[PDB]
Amino acid sequence: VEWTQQERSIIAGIFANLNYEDIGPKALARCLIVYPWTQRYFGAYGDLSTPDAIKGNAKIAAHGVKVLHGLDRAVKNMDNINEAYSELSVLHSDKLHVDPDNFRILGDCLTVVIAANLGDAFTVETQCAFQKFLAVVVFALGRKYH
Amino acid sequence: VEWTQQERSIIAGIFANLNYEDIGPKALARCLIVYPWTQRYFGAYGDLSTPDAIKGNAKIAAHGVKVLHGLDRAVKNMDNINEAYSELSVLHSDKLHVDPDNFRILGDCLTVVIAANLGDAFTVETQCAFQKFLAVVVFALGRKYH
Amino acid sequence: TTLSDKDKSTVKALWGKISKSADAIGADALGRMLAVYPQTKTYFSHWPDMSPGSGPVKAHGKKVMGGVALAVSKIDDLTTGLGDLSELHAFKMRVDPSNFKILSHCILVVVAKMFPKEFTPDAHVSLDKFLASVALALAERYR
Amino acid sequence: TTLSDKDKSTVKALWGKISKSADAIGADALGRMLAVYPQTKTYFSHWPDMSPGSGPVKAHGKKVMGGVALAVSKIDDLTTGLGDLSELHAFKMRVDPSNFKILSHCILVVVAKMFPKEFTPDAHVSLDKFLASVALALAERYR
Ligand code: HEM
Ligand code: HEM
Ligand code: HEM
Ligand code: HEM
Repeated sequence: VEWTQQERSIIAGIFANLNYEDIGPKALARCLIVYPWTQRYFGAYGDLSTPDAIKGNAKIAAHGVKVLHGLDRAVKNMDNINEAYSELSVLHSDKLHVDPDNFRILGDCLTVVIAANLGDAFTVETQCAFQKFLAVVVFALGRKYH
Repeated sequence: VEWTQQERSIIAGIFANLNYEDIGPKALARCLIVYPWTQRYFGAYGDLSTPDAIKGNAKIAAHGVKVLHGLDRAVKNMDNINEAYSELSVLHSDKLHVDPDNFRILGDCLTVVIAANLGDAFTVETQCAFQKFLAVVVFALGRKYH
Repeated sequence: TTLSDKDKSTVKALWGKISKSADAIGADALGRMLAVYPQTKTYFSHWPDMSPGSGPVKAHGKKVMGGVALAVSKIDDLTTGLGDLSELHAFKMRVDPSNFKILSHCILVVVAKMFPKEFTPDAHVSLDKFLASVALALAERYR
Repeated sequence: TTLSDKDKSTVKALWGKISKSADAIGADALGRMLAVYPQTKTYFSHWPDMSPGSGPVKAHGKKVMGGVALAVSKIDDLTTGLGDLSELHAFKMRVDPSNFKILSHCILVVVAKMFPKEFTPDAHVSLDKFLASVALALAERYR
C-alpha cells in the first residue's frame, strides 16, 4: 500500500521484460500440476489427464497468458489496486466461484517460474518487492467475496 | 475497513459485558495448552509444565487480563484500529520478538472461550462480527514487523 | 501429527458425549463456516440456499458429521479409514485442502458453544490434533 | 501426506543433482525467508546480523540443509528420522510450525532459481510433498 521508488522500479522492470507467452502458460500449468484441485475450474478446457497433457494444453496456455496480463492493471495503477480489481473480484466470486485461496497458490507458482527465468537476477530485493505486489493483488482479488 | 452500525453494536456489546478476569485467563491458558510453542515467551512466569500448572498460574492469569484489555482500544477506536496498535505492534516486534502468527492463534482461542461463555447468544451474526474484528486487530498488530 | 493414547481416548470420550447432537453440531458448524468465511461458499453454489438453518445446510451438516463419526471409528488408522472420502474430495469436489482447517475451527467453536463444561483445554488439544489428522487423511489422495 | 515411491525416487534424484550446492541453497533460502517474511526474524534476534549473505545466515543455512540432507536419507521414515530435530524445535526453540511452510517455499524458490532445468513441475510436486512431510515430522513432538 505504501510503495517505495525502488519497489515501483523493480515491479515495472519485471513486467517491462516479461515474455507473457512463456511465463503465463508455465505458471498456470505448474499450478494445475502441483495443486491439482485447481483443475476444478477447467472442465471445458479439454484433456488434463496427465502432467504431460496439461503442459501441452493450448487452451490452458492461452488462459495462462490472459491471467498474467490480468496483473497489468496493477502495475499501471499501483496506488489503486483494490479499485482496479473490484470487478475482477466479483467475477471470480459470483460468476466463476473460484476459491480465493487459489490466487495465493498461483502467486507462489508464478514466483517459482519467474525465479527460474531470472536466475541470479531474482535478487532478494526483487523477491521482496514481487511478494509484496502479489500479496496486494491477491488481497484485492479476494475483496468482493461475500 | 468499513463497519455497519450492527457490527459496531455487537462488538461494543461483547466487550461492555465481558468479565475480563474470567475470559482473559481462560483464553491465554487455553492458548498455552493447545499451542505450546507460545510458552516460549513466558519463561519468567513460573511453572508451565502441565495443563494444571498453567491453569493455576497467577501470573499467566494476570497477563490474560492485560492482553484482553489490550483489545479495548480497538473497541473505542473502531475506525482507527491500525493507528491504535502501532505502538503495541512495535513492542511485540522489536522488544518482545513475538511471532505474530501467535496473535491469530490467540484470537481463535479467544473465540472458543467467548462461544463457551455466551452459548445461544453467540449467534452466527455475532461470530461474523467478532471474526472480522479479530482479523483487523491481528492485522494491525502485525503491521510494524520488519 | 500422530495421536497419543491419551488423544485417542480423549476424542472417543468426547465423541460419546456429543454424538447424540452430531447432526445439530454439523448444521451449525457448516452454517457458520459459510457465513463467517464466505470464501468457502464457492464449493456450494449449486445449493438453492446456504443460509444458517437452511435445508441444504442441515442435510450437509449431517453428512459431514457422519464422516467425523467414521473417523472416530477408524481413529487407529485414519489414512486407510478415510481413503474413500479422500478420493471424493480429491477428484470429485476438488476442495482446496486449506478449507479443511476452516471447518475444523468452526466445529471446535460449535462444540465449545454447545458443550462448554466438557470442552476443557485438555479436550481441545486432543480434538484439535484429531481434526488435523482428519484433514491430513482427507488430503491423502490429492497428489 | 504419504510420499509415493515416485515421490521418493524423484526427491532422491533431485538431491543427487543439487547436494553439491546445498550450503548455498541453505544460505540463500534462509536469507530470503528473513527478508521476504520478516515475521520469521523473531526467532533469530540473538544473531548479530540477519542480512542476506551474512555470517550467521550462511552458517545456519548449512545446518538447515544438513537437516534436509538427513531427511532425504531417512525419507522412508521421516517421523523417526527427524525425531531429534522435532524435539529441538518443539522444546528448545519452540518455533510456531506455521513457519516451516514459509521456509519450504523459500527453498523451492531457490532451487528453481539455481536449477531451473531440473526443477520441472514433476520435481516441484514431489519436493513440495517432501518438504510438507519434513514439516510434519518436525511438528511431531510439539503436542
Ligand atoms: C491470482 C491471479 C489471477 C488473475 C490476475 C486472474 C485474472 C483473470 C482475468 C483477467 C480473467 C478474464 C476475465 C474476462 O475475460 O472477463 C480471468 C478469468 C478466469 N479465471 Fe482468473 N485470475 C487469477 C487467478 C485465477 C485462478 C487461480 C484460477 C483457478 C485456479 C482462475 C480461474 C479463472 C477462470 C475459470 C476464468 C474464466 C475463463 C473462461 O472465460 O472460461 N483465475 N481471470
Ligand atoms: C490480541 C492479541 C494481543 C494483544 C491485544 C496484546 C496486548 C498486549 C499488551 C497490552 C501488553 C502490555 C504492553 C505494555 O505493558 O505496555 C502485552 C505484553 C506482552 N505480550 Fe501481548 N498481546 C496480544 C497477543 C500476545 C501473544 C499471542 C503473546 C505470546 C504468545 C503475547 C506475549 C506478550 C508478552 C510476553 C508481553 C510482555 C509481558 C511481560 O512484560 O512480562 N501477546 N501484550
Ligand atoms: C471434517 C472435514 C470434512 C469431512 C469429514 C467431510 C465429509 C464429507 C462427506 C461425508 C461428504 C458426502 C460424500 C458423498 O455423499 O459422496 C462430503 C461432501 C462434500 N464436501 Fe466434504 N467434508 C469435510 C470438509 C469439507 C470442506 C471444508 C468443504 C468445502 C469448503 C467440503 C466440501 C464438500 C462438498 C462441496 C461436498 C458435496 C456436497 C454436495 O454437493 O451436496 N467438505 N463431505
Ligand atoms: C523446515 C525445515 C527446517 C529444518 C530442516 C531445520 C533444521 C535445523 C537444524 C539442523 C538446526 C540446528 C540444530 C542444532 O543446533 O543441532 C536448527 C536450529 C534452529 N532452527 Fe530450524 N530448521 C527448519 C526450519 C526452521 C524454521 C522455519 C525456523 C524459524 C522460522 C527455524 C528456527 C530455528 C532456530 C531459531 C534454530 C537455532 C539457531 C540458533 O539458535 O542459532 N527452523 N534447525
